[PDB]
Amino acid sequence: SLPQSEGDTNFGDIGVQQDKRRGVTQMGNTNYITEATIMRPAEVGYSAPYYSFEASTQGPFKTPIAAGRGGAQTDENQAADGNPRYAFGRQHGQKTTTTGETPERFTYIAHQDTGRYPEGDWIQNINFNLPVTNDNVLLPTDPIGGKTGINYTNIFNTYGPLTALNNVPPVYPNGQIWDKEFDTDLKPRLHVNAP
Amino acid sequence: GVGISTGTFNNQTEFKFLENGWVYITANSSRLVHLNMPESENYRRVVVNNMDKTAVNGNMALDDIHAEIVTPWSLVDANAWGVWFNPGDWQLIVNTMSELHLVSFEQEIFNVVLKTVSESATQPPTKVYNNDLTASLMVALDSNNTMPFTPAAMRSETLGFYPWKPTIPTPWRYYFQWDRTLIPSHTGTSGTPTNIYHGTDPDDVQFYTIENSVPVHLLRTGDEFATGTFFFDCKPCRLTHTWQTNRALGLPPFLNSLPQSEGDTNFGDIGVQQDKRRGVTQMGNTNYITEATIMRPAEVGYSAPYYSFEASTQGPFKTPIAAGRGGAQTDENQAADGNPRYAFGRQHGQKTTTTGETPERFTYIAHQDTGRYPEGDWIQNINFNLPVTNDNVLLPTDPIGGKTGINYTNIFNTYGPLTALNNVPPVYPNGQIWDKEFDTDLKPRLHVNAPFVCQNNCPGQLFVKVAPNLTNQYDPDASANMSRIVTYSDFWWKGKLVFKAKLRASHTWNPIQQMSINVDNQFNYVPSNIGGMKIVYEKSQLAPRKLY
Amino acid sequence: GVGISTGTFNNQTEFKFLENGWVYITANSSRLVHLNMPESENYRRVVVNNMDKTAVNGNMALDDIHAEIVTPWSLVDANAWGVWFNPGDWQLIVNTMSELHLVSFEQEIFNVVLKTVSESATQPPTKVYNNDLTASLMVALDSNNTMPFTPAAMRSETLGFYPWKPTIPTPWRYYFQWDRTLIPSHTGTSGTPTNIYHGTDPDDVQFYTIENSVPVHLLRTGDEFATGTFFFDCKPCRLTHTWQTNRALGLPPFLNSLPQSEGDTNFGDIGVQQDKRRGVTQMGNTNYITEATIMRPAEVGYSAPYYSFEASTQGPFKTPIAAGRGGAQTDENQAADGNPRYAFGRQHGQKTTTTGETPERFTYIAHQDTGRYPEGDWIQNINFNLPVTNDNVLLPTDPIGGKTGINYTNIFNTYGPLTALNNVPPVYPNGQIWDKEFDTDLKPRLHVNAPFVCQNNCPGQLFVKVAPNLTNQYDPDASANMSRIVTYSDFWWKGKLVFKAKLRASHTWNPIQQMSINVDNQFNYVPSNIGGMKIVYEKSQLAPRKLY
Amino acid sequence: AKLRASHTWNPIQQMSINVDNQFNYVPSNIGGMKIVYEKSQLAPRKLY
Amino acid sequence: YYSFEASTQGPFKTPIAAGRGGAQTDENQAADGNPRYAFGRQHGQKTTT
Amino acid sequence: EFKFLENGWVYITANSSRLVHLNMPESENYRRVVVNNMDKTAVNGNMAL
Ligand SMILES: [Ca+2]
Ligand SMILES: [Ca+2]
Ligand SMILES: [Ca+2]
Repeated sequence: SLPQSEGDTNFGDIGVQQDKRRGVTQMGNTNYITEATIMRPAEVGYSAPYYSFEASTQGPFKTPIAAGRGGAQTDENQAADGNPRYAFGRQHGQKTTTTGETPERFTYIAHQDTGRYPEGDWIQNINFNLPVTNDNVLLPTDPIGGKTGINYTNIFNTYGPLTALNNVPPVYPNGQIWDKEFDTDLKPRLHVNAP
Repeated sequence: GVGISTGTFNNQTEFKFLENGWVYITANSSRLVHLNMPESENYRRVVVNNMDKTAVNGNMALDDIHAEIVTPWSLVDANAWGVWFNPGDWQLIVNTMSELHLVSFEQEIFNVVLKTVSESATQPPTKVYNNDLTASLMVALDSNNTMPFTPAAMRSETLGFYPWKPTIPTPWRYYFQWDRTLIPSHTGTSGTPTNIYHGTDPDDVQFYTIENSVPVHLLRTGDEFATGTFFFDCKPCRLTHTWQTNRALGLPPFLNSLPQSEGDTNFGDIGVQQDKRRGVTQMGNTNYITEATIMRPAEVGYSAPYYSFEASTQGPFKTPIAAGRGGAQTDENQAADGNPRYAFGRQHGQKTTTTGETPERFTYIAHQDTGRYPEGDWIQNINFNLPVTNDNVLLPTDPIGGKTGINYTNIFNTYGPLTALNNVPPVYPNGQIWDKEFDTDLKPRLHVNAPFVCQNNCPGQLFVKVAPNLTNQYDPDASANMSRIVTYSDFWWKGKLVFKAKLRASHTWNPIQQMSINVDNQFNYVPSNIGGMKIVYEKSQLAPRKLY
Repeated sequence: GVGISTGTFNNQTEFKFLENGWVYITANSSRLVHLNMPESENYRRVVVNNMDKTAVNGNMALDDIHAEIVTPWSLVDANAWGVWFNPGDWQLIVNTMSELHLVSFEQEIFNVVLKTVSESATQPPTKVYNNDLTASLMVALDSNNTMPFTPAAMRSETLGFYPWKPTIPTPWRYYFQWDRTLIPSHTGTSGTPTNIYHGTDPDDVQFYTIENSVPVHLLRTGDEFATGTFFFDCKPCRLTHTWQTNRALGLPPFLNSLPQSEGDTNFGDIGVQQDKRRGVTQMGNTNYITEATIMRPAEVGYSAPYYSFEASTQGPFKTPIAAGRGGAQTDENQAADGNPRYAFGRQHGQKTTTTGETPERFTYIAHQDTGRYPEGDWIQNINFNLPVTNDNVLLPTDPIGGKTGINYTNIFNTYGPLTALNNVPPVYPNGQIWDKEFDTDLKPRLHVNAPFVCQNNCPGQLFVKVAPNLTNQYDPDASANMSRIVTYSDFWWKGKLVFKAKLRASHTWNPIQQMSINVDNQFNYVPSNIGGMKIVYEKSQLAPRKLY
Repeated sequence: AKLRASHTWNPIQQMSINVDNQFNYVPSNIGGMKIVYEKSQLAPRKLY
Repeated sequence: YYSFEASTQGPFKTPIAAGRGGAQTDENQAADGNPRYAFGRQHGQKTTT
Repeated sequence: EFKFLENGWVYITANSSRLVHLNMPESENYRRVVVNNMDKTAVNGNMAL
């Protein structure tokens, strides 16, 4: 069913009951073929725990994120995607005739959409059965560990054998250009500081 | 050239046995395709918005909104196993070969025909079909792959599966960028969540046209189009399955006590206190060497969150799983392993003499044991100390987030540097055969939709369309869409797909599993008294192989 | 040959990067053209006389009378930017290249088709279109340019601008000598001025016929017509703009006093009495060296009379202006600079789904500053003596001839041996590309309608027409026009236009202007949900360059 | 590096000076400079 | 850590590939998965035991 | 400098030169120094600092 009147408010329509469609799905116990349900080759981007500090022999440190920008800019969650922030001054970009020791800074937001919008996630019981019942859904709104400010998305990780992502983009003019590689037996697939 | 054929119909499968147990398999397939003129000659930018469904709290998963560009072209897709092999060939391959290689592909179009419909509006009124020997069929072959890749198998819109039944192509259309936000909720949820379609981001707009990017060929009745041969560059696909799980790797414990009476109820016995055994373990604070505790080289398979939907710039989507079948079939958890389900009909497997729009379907369960049985998992405090106390165990029975229906296994992930898994197995006949690879800097280790992923370039798509057949009165300056003579085309399609396989040999004293006809399935491979056919799905990797 | 194609549809734009930053741009464009038989098979000598409009004193400018010869032939014209490039290509050229060269051109006609209309006058009554495999399309290519040059872009009757929308040619007709007199007047004017059409002068009569001066080709369905390649001989066109006016040429005055506080409101100061400075001036009777007084090498741009109509043998006509845009856009005086205005529709840019006969239009404003701002001019007595006294200044505010609405700037002209100006810039997509040169002894230094003027010969025009399809009864001796079978033709047109351009490099610390899509224009480059298209005009010379 | 070519009917995103940013690429009357950050990957490409 | 997963033939421990992050006195050998070796007489244990 | 070669391949050469100013070291020896801002982290909830 196609639109007969100009205007992006005049929508088209698939025109076939969701449970009577044809196609492939990775949900063996239902007949619903939805745009959120139908099968896709693999997965673009991944979910990582945010504002996570891990510890080892010399103290705590933040857990790095390699992510694009999945989410309409106005909305985002720069923590979830790990956007870099740069502080500098006088000799590297800040207005030359400025005074005082307060640096200049900016948070770089990439164009590539390989990020995530946590508030959009959710997990549900395999019986499916919609509309889902409160007891069969874990929302980025339900508390974890009793804490009112902690999600599951907060410690969630969806990296796996089907994960596809892109390298980091150049950042003019404060970005580093090249970088030495770690001398470990197994190397990282990328670095977050230089392309 | 109106009066002579330009081709030969061929639907034979040839097996060429070479030296060293290597087989050359040539799959010829040809079909009669029927094509109607486009409803419109323009490209349309259309948005779908079923907010009525998702406006009901707890229906997030039924989200269908997206934007697409509707083109006046049709896609001729033959990427599905059923197009090339019949159940007879599949049995020969699956029971005999041990691995399969995808070599080359090529298609051709011949004996084109264009008729015109004359509406003898009178008496009944009648219709008349006449040949239009000057009309043209338009053919475009996107060899550089400029256009977006849209594999019809995904929506079961591939070429039919019967050499003697005419078929058709599918209208071509592709995705167009849009920005969408949908906040999750459940039945109890109060108020209205947030369900917004923001629109389109300028930096992501890509409007593609076949006219501007591909050379179009005009074929008349005496014309014919051929493609050269295309050689694939993919990894071989194995037709064998592994059965060992972490529990069956290595040297079993020596039994100091053996059974003296036949009967699988008369057990043997290791005969050594669990805390006085020798061997290696990765649990530094205990002396228990158990079959669940002893060390294994690495890990077969992994745990992933199930019925997990993640969100990004254009709405939510399910988190894919690449898993075998760990768990006695009767028990399983197809959600946990992500078994695929296929819905299709009449032209691709569903009983031909059926009626109604309800499709046919099945959930494919693999033979390889690389899956998980969640209800079997559990986590415990490092002090160990058995029997474990309720406060030192997290069971797939204890609730998370207060929710009574959510586990930890539900959001659990055990993928890491020690993870070993296998690729996806073929799925006859509804499966897709090959797939293009993502153009990202870091690629996936596999795809869940097809066994063969083109490392180089995949074969470009073939688009076909009926050129406009105008009447005496046409006016370029006319908002209201013009008039054309009703025209349609019929042409024969022919393709050749070549694989290369390797013959198997016996290695165990016992027989192996094999596909076979029998009293029960017998009638799923023959026509009915009315001529009704159907193509039941089969499995590809019967036949074990060691893992370690 | 009725059953096979004679061509390939191609509408790809190819960019071939050669050594030294030189690009080879090949523009392929092809279209489906629809053609109807002529209303008449004879040449008509027709006169147009709208004396009813000009009979009203003060309407001189609405004069439409002329004489033309109406021919039974049609003109296939493709001389307009929109025919060859889409907005995507134009952005690449305009943002990257620094100059453009016109190299060669060639066309072809293939897959000709001739149908016949059968009037099934009954019931509805119905119509029937049948192929007439023996009918012929007539093709004439005026290679020696015997015929008058009539560029269809002038009246927006060029080939359409969309690869997927069928198009049409325009009926051909040309001017025929006539003598006309029209005396100017205004509303107050008493009596009737003098509005006469004297007729035709014998020494200027030129009746042209295609049959007598060009070889005509007869094409049937299996036929095809091709042109050789034609190589242009024109000057290169620059894709850059100058911004310096006489006021920004040379060494600025040294400032003895500089600003000590940031802010463009904190000015610097030359610091030297205006009558005690050093430098050169062209005002022998004063010692004032001002920025408006100091000498400059020559003069950029010139002043011309505006809304000036001159008259000769066949009536009045506007006086052309070749000028840039001198004057902050908000202020301007588009009359003074002669900005062009373009009206067109549906087939050449106006929204495709629009209705009604009102065209779409725009006034092109160039980037180059070679224009004038009249209100800024003034003339003064040589004694100088400031502040100038009212009796020694003529302002664009003092009336001339007693008229309160007429200036001196209005009839002013400052063109001379020191005048420097630039050629006209491309205008996408409605602009004409090339133009034939006047065959006078002394040529113009430029044309205001196209950037490329053929110095040698331009490519001759291509005329097409449906040969007469007679019925059983035809009588040569019949005043009343005979009878023909209703016949029409449809054929594919294909052309290739090759340019040669040069890639730009950065030279200033700051970024330059560039064409870009954005939230606001985004939807002017994509189809609507109904399939409506439109092609918005763009500018060609963004990117400055020094003048001196 | 490798030069790009057009492939879609519509224009693509491009960096450009304008009334608003104009003065971030020029000195002040006092000679003050600054270097504002820019983005590098404007211009889409298909993923699949 | 101290995670047992299950499949077709019963539960099994989830392996860890890790060094020793943490001042030895403190550690969490479970978290890093340090291996433990038990043997005797013929492979290291005091021969006269 | 931008050098356009055949096949749309560009050779970009970036020359950069600067005047560098250098003062003598405060000390001619190597020092092994420890930084300890326990005053900040001694406040519960400031781990990240
Ligand atoms: Ca984006
Ligand atoms: Ca098994
Ligand atoms: Ca300017």
